[PDB]
Amino acid sequence: IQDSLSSTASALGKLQDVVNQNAQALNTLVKQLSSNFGAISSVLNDILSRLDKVEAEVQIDRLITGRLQSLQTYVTQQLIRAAEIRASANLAATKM
Amino acid sequence: SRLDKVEAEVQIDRLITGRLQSLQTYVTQQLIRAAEIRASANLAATKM
Amino acid sequence: YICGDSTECSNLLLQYGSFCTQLNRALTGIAVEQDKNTQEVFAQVKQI
Amino acid sequence: YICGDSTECSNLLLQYGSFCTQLNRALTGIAVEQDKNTQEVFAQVKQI
Amino acid sequence: YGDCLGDIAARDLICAQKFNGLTVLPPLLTDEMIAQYTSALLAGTITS
Amino acid sequence: QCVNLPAYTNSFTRGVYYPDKVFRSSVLHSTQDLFLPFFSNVTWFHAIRFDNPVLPFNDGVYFASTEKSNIIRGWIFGTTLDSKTQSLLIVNNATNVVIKVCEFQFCNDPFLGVYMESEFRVYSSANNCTFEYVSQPFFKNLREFVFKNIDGYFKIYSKHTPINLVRDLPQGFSALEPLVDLPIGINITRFQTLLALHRGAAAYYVGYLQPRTFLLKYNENGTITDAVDCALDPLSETKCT
Amino acid sequence: NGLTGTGVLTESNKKFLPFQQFGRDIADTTDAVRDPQTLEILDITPCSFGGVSVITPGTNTSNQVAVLYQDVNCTEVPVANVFQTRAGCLIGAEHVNNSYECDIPIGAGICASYQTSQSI
Amino acid sequence: LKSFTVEKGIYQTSNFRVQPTESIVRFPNITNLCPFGEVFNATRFASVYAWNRKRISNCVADYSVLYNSASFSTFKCYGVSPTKLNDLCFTNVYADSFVIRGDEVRQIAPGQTGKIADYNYKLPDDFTGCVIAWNSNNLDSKVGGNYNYLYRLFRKSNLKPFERDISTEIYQAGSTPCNGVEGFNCYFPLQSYGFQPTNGVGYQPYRVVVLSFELLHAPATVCGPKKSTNLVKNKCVNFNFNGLTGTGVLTESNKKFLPFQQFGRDIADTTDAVRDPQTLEILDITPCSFGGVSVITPGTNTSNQVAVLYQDVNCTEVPVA
Amino acid sequence: AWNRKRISNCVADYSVLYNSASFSTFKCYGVSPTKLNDLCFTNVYADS
Ligand SMILES: C=CC1=C(C)/C(=C/c2[nH]c(Cc3[nH]c(/C=C4\NC(=O)C(C)=C4C=C)c(C)c3CCC(=O)O)c(CCC(=O)O)c2C)NC1=O
Ligand SMILES: *[C@@H]1O[C@H](CO)[C@@H](O[C@@H]2O[C@H](CO)[C@@H](O)[C@H](O)[C@H]2NC(C)=O)[C@H](O)[C@H]1NC(C)=O
Ligand SMILES: *[C@@H]1O[C@H](CO)[C@@H](O[C@@H]2O[C@H](CO)[C@@H](O)[C@H](O)[C@H]2NC(C)=O)[C@H](O)[C@H]1NC(C)=O
Ligand SMILES: *[C@@H]1O[C@H](CO)[C@@H](O)[C@H](O)[C@H]1NC(C)=O
Ligand SMILES: *[C@@H]1O[C@H](CO)[C@@H](O)[C@H](O)[C@H]1NC(C)=O
Ligand SMILES: *[C@@H]1O[C@H](CO)[C@@H](O)[C@H](O)[C@H]1NC(C)=O
Ligand SMILES: *[C@@H]1O[C@H](CO)[C@@H](O)[C@H](O)[C@H]1NC(C)=O
Ligand SMILES: *[C@@H]1O[C@H](CO)[C@@H](O)[C@H](O)[C@H]1NC(C)=O
Ligand SMILES: *[C@@H]1O[C@H](CO)[C@@H](O)[C@H](O)[C@H]1NC(C)=O
Ligand SMILES: *[C@@H]1O[C@H](CO)[C@@H](O)[C@H](O)[C@H]1NC(C)=O
Ligand SMILES: *[C@@H]1O[C@H](CO)[C@@H](O)[C@H](O)[C@H]1NC(C)=O
Repeated sequence: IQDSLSSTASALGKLQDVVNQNAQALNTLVKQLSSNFGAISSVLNDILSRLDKVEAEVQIDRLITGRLQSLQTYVTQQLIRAAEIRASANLAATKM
Repeated sequence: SRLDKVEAEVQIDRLITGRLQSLQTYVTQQLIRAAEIRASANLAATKM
Repeated sequence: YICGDSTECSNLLLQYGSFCTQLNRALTGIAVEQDKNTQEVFAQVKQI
Repeated sequence: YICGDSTECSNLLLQYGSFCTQLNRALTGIAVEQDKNTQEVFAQVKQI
Repeated sequence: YGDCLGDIAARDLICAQKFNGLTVLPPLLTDEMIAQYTSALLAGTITS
Repeated sequence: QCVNLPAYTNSFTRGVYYPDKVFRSSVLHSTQDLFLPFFSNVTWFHAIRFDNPVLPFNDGVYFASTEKSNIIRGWIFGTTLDSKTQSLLIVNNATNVVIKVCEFQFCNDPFLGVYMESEFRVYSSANNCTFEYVSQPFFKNLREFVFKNIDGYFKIYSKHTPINLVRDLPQGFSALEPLVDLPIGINITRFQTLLALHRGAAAYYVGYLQPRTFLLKYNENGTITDAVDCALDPLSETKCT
Repeated sequence: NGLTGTGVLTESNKKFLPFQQFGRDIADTTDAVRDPQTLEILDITPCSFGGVSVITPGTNTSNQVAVLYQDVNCTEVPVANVFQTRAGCLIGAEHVNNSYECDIPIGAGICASYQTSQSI
Repeated sequence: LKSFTVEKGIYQTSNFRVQPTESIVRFPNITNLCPFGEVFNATRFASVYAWNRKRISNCVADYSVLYNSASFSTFKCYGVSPTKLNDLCFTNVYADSFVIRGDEVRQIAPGQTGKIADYNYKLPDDFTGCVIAWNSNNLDSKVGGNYNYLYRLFRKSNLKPFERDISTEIYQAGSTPCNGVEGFNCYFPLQSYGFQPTNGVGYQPYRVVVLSFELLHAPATVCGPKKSTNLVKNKCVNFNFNGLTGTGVLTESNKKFLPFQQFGRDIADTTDAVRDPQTLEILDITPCSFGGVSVITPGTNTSNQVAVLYQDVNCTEVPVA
Repeated sequence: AWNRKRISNCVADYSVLYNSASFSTFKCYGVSPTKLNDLCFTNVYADS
């Protein structure tokens, strides 16, 4: 074992994936901020500087809905992963 | 075929949002069913 | 995350209710469950 | 599924980001998990 | 796409699903291999 | 006055230009625009073998030129190339660059004579000039140009590099830059090149752009270093996905 | 008659009533149409069909790939060694008579590998 | 928690604020006035089939001087609210001028059709800019009829956006060719406006000017009457850079922009670096809010004392209390 | 007592109206004007 653990790092892959996805999701949630969601621009400052009070609301509401949908999807996936990890932890505790 | 370029976008965006919501609901339900089947398969493997 | 300053966006966010509160509650529950799992797995003996 | 040709719809779909990629990733994960479950349940003996 | 456009008068929903991008993938292990695995398990548990 | 007087090549990953005027670094970006396809079928002409035929202008033209003593001098764009319709002329007459939009009556075989610059047998007459611009007076080279015509505006992108090889198009990455945007607002369907007749030793290549999705990798400093075409082959499709 | 679409047209056994002009599926997509001149009934079918999978080793190793077209024959073409597996048509990989452990799962009892003149 | 009582534990709160408490304005120091006189007071306006185009640069767009002696019967703007026009910078400024019939004034708009929209002058669907039109009955019309203004009646296709055609070939309507002479099913495509002082309001001449500009994506030379302010560094301020409003901390940057570049963007499209319009230097912009806050308290039924935990920060660097 | 008329079996080519007609008010609901050249109308009624 003393050298098998030194042979390769793939033996701990089941752990590594747990980290990877936890980053894989987060870096996704950032880049979805670049989506236009049908608005004239993806930056709130551009809308606030180009449009007046009555015309900016229509675009800002749609941007808010899109970002809220992204957050909801992220939270749901996190909940499912949490359930899976809870099952794995229960199995590990029983084995211990 | 009935609307021009500037008037079709408003309807197409809403259609896209609706279809995307349907796809998201289907994927979430499939994930839940997959978790349940995974638990059942683990039980079957332990029994075997 | 949704607004990033721009007080107009923060004001317009108020009409959407307590979605952010629900998200924060779910995340806090997950965070508590993680520590609970760790303590359950490892803290099983009273004497060091 | 969302568009079905009609290049205007495909172009308008680009502003919505990588939702389709996430859906495909989840479906692929489920598909891999199914085969993993089958192999775990049945492939337990090395000699036929 | 040689029997999906044929005399089927939209009685089968398989073509309805396929024309919208919905696809069903084959499992890795065919039933002829699960049968062999079960036969090996039965032989092992009977003889040894 | 006026007077009367194929080879194929691969596009070695050439045809990439800056899509817009922002600064990005170490970020891979996807763009949907008119680009020259990777490993395309670019046509090759010589002036050493001396031709300058009328070539169609479908949706945008990539024009490369390998030369030593400035054989290429300019281009003529139009739909009929006579006095009946407006036409655009870009010329470099060894002391100034001239861009004009006039109902030129072009000669059948336009050329610029070099003995210095002694002949201007380009057009028989010029009139109705609604736009004119002139600048201030003033194998070893390769010059690449990209011409696009979008909603009346005419966009020209340019790049230049020293190349010493003999015949083919050199293989290597090249990112063109936005040079000129002109509000000509005319109809362009055919174009012809201008050669400097000496009383040549150069070659050039012409290719057509097509709508494509390109994935560009930005360097740590402000430049692009690599590009991927999402329709070249299935591996590129997987890379884009 | 103002309806824009794309697809394959065939003759149909459907019989429209005199006041009917278009036929629709469950998804509201047009399925049959009466010709404005020849008064005949024509079925319209979509063109896109058949998933595509790319099989490759690590790009750090080699650039060779294989293409798997699903739910189609190889004989019917629209496809571009050739192997007809139960999962579809595989192009770019040769078939061997031996059996080994699975390396890259393809399906229906078929797997793929990269082996040495190296090839898939 | 939306309750008046709090149980024992730990709770999360909003992010730390870091108020800027300062406003900074940076604009190019342009001192000249825009061509308002020799454009709006042009004695002769080009005809619709040969509409005139002009380029504007290096001027201050202060329209407040137009109230004294100008009155416009039609004014519209697409892509920007009029009230913001005083606090913006325009990269490319183009002006199109022509004269048309009154009832055709409504034809100059995106997505429109008709005679003028299809055969004479067309606008893109994604057009951004403004359209101005005013009556000129007492200037363009004359007794006996003015016939110096022409338009196109016949064409073989529809014009592309911002397309100009001045060909005067004999239009052919029938199968027989028109050999450069008038005849049956052979016409001259051009016609003349019959402007007269006694004509109806729909038949009176109207002068139309269309302004085209692009915003917040390229370096600009035409800006509003806003006045600049001294630069502040290593501080959180509100800034207005060439019409772009934002808030953050400004520092010097090692980034080197290309001459045609003006703004730098991150993955989330947020502005990261900007070139100063006056000192031509590169400045990095960073957000101010940073650091989560947690409140630790026992049951409110027991005591009112609380503790505050600021995450991912030192105590020595302060912003802590 | 507004007048009503029915129209059928004709080609709606309005390009002949530019020579001697000028309308001070024109509007359309349900269809963009630019598509009017590439459409077919089932029931055509005119009120004057
Ligand atoms: C067609 C007219 C024409 C165009 C549209 C154009 C662009 C152009 N060519 C050059 C350098 C420069 N430019 C040229 C000439 C050329 N490159 C050519 O495509 C041609 C035709 C010549 C003239 C024969 C030479 C011989 C050199 C000397 C080395 C070098 O390429 O940098 C510049 C940088 C000088 C500055 O920043 O003020 C530019 C903007 N140049 C032109 O003459
Ligand atoms: C190259 O092109 C320019 C532009 O036509 C020429 O400049 C003109 O030269 C004539 C005298 O020969 C002057 O009368 C004009 O005023 C010049 N035009 C402008 C706008 O200044 C130039 O002469 C040409 N050079 C050669 C060698 O042909
Ligand atoms: C720009 O020029 C081209 C070349 O003449 C025009 O294309 C022709 O237009 C006429 C009129 O409809 C047709 O009869 C020809 O069949 C077209 N020829 C080709 C090769 O397309 C084109 O119409 C012009 N663009 C515009 C907006 O008028
Ligand atoms: C380019 O076009 C010619 C047409 O005959 C064809 O033979 C050739 O294969 C094409 N590709 C290349 C690289 O020449
Ligand atoms: C164009 O040239 C002709 C002939 O010189 C002349 O009649 C006409 O006024 C000129 N301008 C336009 C816009 O046609
Ligand atoms: C990037 O640009 C700078 C500017 O000179 C240069 O020094 C450097 O070599 C370039 N490449 C890298 C990897 O820094
Ligand atoms: C015209 O339409 C009628 C349908 O009543 C059809 O019978 C006839 O064949 C058509 N003629 C041509 C030339 O298309
Ligand atoms: C290919 O077509 C033949 C002819 O019907 C058929 O026998 C065969 O099943 C098809 N291939 C597959 C994999 O089904
Ligand atoms: C146009 O001319 C009149 C009188 O010369 C003058 O009062 C007016 O200010 C001018 N309009 C503009 C915009 O300068
Ligand atoms: C005005 O702008 C120029 C930039 O060309 C700059 O050099 C100069 O310092 C500025 N002057 C003032 C008073 O801001
Ligand atoms: C506080 O700043 C000092 C100086 O670098 C550093 O040693 C220390 O790590 C910082 N505090 C924490 C908790 O990191």
